[PDB]
Amino acid sequence: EVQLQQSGAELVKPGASVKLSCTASGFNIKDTYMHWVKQKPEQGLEWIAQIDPANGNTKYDPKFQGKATITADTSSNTAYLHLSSLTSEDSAVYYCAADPPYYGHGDYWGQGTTLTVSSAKTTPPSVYPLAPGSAAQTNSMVTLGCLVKGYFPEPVTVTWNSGSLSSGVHTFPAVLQSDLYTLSSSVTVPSSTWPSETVTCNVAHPASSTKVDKKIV
Amino acid sequence: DIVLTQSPAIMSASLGERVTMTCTASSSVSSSNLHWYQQKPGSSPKLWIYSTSNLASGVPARFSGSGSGTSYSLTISSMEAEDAATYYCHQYHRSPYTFGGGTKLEIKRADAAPTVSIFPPSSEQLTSGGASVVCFLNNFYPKDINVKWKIDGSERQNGVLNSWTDQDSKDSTYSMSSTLTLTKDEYERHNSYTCEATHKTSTSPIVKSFNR
Ligand SMILES: O=C(O)CCCC(=O)Nc1ccc(CC[N+]2([O-])CCCCC2)cc1
Repeated sequence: EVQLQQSGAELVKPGASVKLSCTASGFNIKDTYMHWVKQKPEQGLEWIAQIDPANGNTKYDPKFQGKATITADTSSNTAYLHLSSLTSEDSAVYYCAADPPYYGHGDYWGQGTTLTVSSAKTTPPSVYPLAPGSAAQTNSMVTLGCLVKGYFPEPVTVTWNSGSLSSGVHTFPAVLQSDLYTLSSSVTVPSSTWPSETVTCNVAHPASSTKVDKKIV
Repeated sequence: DIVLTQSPAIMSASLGERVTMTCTASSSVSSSNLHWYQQKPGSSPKLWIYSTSNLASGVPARFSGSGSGTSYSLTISSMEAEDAATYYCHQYHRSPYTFGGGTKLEIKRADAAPTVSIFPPSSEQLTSGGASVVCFLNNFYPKDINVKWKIDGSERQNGVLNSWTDQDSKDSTYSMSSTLTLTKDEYERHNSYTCEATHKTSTSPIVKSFNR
């Protein structure tokens, strides 16, 4: 397949810099134009810069001047994006794109490289169970939950009963509160079989190599 | 700097319904340089329509594009579930190249009242000196909803964190989670904790609370 392969996810402290890469297979980048596009968390698309690898000529959106540097290496068939003096405003998914390299087909976009700029330290989440308090008068089904709080960085993996419970589950997008993330997950199961058949919330935080099993009681 | 404005920002369509969205440019652009991309959560934008009216590889015949100068549109003859996504128009006419703000297309379904559940802090959390009260408002439609936190007759604004899920792939509903966090002390200081949800499916609010 023709495709653009980008380097892995980046987690960088503010004030630092980072160089992202994008390698083409199936065509030579010197035969087209390479671009980098930024998409801020939950936002639209912003063109950053363009480069013609055959001569190195570049174009930049004025607002990234002094921040972004695009370069390319035709021998490795790779385009690069350098970002300096990183700030939280730089946190975003960065895509490299190539104008259509062949007639009859469209353009190509890499899978994206997530860049997170934060000074926060790696922190494992505090996993708290959410069990019904009041007498609970919800006849056929019951909703339980889990609160995954104060962790960094993303992501955390949440499953119920080790992946066996997958229907009626709602794992909400994490929210940032003071450099640290917090998320919650709810699961609804027949009340006839709870708490007889235990419901456990399994939270995994890769970055801190933690895995907690909080049983709802 | 050729600004692209998309209308509407968000829009719902029942299955089978005809859909039209527009893209307007601050300055005229060649129709050969105006494109549309489709994006779904978690994946890269994908070329949908190139040069105003041509469908990209694999794009369904139900889609179409029209326009020139400063006015363009994308139309879907008949709405299908997998059409739900964000569509961005893009001008590759003059630098800086720009994208419109996007049109998020959602699926219209029958209204549905939220299933509300309130949860008290955990003893584990209380032992660490914190107290988060959580409220889930699940599977409702439409997405518009307001949640109020009340502690002992006082609306609590600060310290609330809300999170919404993407439209459900199975039932086209939305879900919300709201969390009110206080210190362990503030929490033991009050006894009535209420989560109030106002949704168009009902005049009176849905109320869920607990004591102590
Ligand atoms: O699909 C076909 O059958 C014919 C392909 C024609 C075609 O897709 N042309 C086309 C499509 C998209 C673009 C935009 C390319 N671009 O690299 C996208 C990222 C931002 C900068 C510009 C430019 C030209």
